[PDB]
Amino acid sequence: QSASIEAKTVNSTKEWTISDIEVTYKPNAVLSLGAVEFQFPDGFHATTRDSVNGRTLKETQILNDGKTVRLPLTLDLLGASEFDLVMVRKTLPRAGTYTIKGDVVNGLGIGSFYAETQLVIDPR
Repeated sequence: QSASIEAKTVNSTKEWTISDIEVTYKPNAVLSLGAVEFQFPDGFHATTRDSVNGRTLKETQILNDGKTVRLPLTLDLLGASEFDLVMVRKTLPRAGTYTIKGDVVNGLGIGSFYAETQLVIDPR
């Protein structure tokens, strides 16, 4: 029923060290219209070097000072049961817990779709 999302810092876990961040959102339902959206709080920044499903992000999909990634459901995305976002060699922000969100926006407007998860950065 429920859309899920999951985040990990892959190379490391500590404030101010460098790591890839993998975030995977699955809508657990069929998609046709709208756009997939990841929402980050401050401390994270997407760029056109990051990727979703093997494609580097474009400037038009990055908003909100890098904190929001919005992907219109083009043919390449419609195939997919999941949306694997990768943030490449990011400096991790200060220790704490951080809520990272996924959803489908500009859809039919009828559906679960929201999802969210906590990513924890550890003390230095």
